[PDB]
Amino acid sequence: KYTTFQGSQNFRLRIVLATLSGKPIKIEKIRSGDLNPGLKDYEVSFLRLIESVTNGSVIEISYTGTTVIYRPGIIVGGASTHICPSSKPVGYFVEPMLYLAPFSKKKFSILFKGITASHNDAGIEAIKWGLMPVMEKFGVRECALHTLKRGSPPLGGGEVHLVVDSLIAQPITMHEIDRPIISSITGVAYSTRVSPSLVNRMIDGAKKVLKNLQCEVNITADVWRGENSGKSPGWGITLVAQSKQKGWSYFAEDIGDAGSIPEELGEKVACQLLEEISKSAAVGRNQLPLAIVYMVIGKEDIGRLRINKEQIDERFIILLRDIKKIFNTEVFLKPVDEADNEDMIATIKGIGFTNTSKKI
Amino acid sequence: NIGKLIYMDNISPEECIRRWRDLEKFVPYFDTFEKLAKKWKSVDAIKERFLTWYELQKAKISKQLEINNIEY
Amino acid sequence: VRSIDISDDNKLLATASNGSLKIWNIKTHKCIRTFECGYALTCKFLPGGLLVILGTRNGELQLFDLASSSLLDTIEDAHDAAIWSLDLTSDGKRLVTGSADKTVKFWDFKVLKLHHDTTLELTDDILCVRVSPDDRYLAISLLDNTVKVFFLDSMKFYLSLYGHKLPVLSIDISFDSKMIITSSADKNIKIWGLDFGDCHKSLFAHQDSIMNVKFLPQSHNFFSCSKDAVVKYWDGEKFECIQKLYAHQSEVWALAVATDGGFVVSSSHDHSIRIWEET
Repeated sequence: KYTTFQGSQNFRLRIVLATLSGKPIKIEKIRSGDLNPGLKDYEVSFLRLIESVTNGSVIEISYTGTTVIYRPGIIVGGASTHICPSSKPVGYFVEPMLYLAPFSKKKFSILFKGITASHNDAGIEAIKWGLMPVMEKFGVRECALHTLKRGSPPLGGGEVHLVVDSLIAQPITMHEIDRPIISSITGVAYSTRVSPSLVNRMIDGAKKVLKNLQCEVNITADVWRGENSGKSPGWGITLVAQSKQKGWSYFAEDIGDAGSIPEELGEKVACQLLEEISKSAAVGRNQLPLAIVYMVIGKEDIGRLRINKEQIDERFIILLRDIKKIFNTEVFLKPVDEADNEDMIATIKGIGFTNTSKKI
Repeated sequence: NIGKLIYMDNISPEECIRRWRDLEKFVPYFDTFEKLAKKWKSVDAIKERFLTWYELQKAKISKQLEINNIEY
Repeated sequence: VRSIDISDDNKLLATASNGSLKIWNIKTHKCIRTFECGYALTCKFLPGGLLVILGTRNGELQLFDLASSSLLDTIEDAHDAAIWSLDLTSDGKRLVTGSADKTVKFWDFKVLKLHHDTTLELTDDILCVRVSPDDRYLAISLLDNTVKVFFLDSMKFYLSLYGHKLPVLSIDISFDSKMIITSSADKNIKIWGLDFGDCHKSLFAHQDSIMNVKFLPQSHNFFSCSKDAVVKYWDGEKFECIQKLYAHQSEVWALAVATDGGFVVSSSHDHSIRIWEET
């Protein structure tokens, strides 16, 4: 009768917007046409992570297991452990906590043990400097993802430590109209339980493809020895384009698998980064939901951010429809005057939210 | 146009974008690896992108209110 | 005798320094087709039998038969330095060999004779070659102590690996293309994972030098000879020496298994070859 939703599409965003806005939510028909219908194990463990990180939020599930009614409590945050199930790595759990985090009572010092990263989901270094600098631009100061034990795709056993300790009152409003002049193209390549020459065969191919450019290329290498190597061999590569003059970033990452040649994987992440940096304006396409949720929980004023005509696709449409059903904020889409690059300026008036859990 | 195209309830998102012209999977979209590698064998299309305190605070908030009104 | 070939169950072969490509059978043991080629070191059959490909320490590569007259084809200066080992593919039409002029070259059987198609340069004197029994990948052993694995549809340098601290001199590949076995002259074989190249057990036996390791091609278990007259066979799940065999007297140069049930024949420096079979 109050807030109804269909399907497990953008489900993490539905639950994180319910607990930020403080409105009760109800989502039914979580893949109801299926032989194994209802809530999967990773999202049930995600909901009990939410219950561990909040207080007073009650969660009830139907006997079908496809209907979830959620009252929200207050975001206490704090320090706790959380084993994550092997169906889904730590990125899928940490990336909604990364914008639920900075408003709580205590500091966020929460450690995730399990699979580090996989293909469809976010890597740890990927979120580290593809999403902590955009958080630093939106207003937080002290945030870190202490990677203190890497894991692996099929067995995992890795340990990350999300710690944010800048309890901001509210995110400051954002003003980005210029396409950022990309100064540096950096990246890292990580390897676990393999030969170290796999890293060089990644990096020489990737910077061979990107070496025809005037930009300063700098990719670093890390192997993980000892018990920081996880429990299965695996290796990945991530690259960011860092614009230092205002501090923006774009990024692309991938992890190899059985038969993945390091040269062609470096070529694939290099071309994927060029796809993202040609397709995206002023913010990463994967950085976009965090960007619009901080702009919509900004101060009671308008904040404006440039995106291009490529950025508007079905994920962005279901994002804006989600926020328009949760706290009914129309996003105004101005066009930029120079039509050589068909860019929209999204202006969003932030709902006047403050964090209401601070001992003062 | 595109604002009422988004906020109209009836149409699907892909029908909206094809009239104009699943997010648990975090990863951004991508084309064929060989296709965009062959397209970007030369990458000079992206060369256009590549290359006192109280009166300070009052000026900050008043310029915020002024740009708020000027796009209102 | 430097090398052994063996067919399914019937005919067997010995390769020596004079060129005595002796054609044997396990039931009457008379050398059927004795002839003379030269300083030969490694060899292989053709999969229906009756046709024998064989290299030499000279610059040559020769092919012989069973029924008709002995010499059919030879390619002199196929590699202008010594060659070490050769392999048919999983089917028996290509012919890869490696040679200490830092070259590995392919050949194609055409009709009676051979035909060179593709050379490949390496940064070291290559001295061993092994191709998977499903043509998934080939592996080469280089005295700058490394093992390189290439594919076969592309030969696109899949995995460079190292870690033996002496020239590795024998490679084998698992029967179902999941695990390779590298073996050097520091008495330490290494069972190696395949998807990325993780070592599993860098285990140690045959207290002077491993001379040849070979794979029991039914399960994933394997025989390893020595240079000190001992041949063991190991299992590839618990990595313990499930059998030692002490019954030679000198440097066991070569061995070869037979694909019917893992029916193995070994050959040493003391001119003796012998047959090991089931209990």
